[PDB]
Amino acid sequence: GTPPPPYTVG
Amino acid sequence: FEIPDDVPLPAGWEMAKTSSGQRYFKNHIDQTTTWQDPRKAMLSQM
Repeated sequence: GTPPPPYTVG
Repeated sequence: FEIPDDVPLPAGWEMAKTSSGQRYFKNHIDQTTTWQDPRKAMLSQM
């Protein structure tokens, strides 16, 4: 169980 | 693992691995990374 990553975009 | 290769990725729905291989599908249409899949594990369980 764990939260998703911090997301990104180039 | 019910995410076969029947389909690549939907619009604004990429995916990447984390520190190991937690394939999380990134969402650009909504800007957010999710564990589920936007083309197999979405609002549909019939």
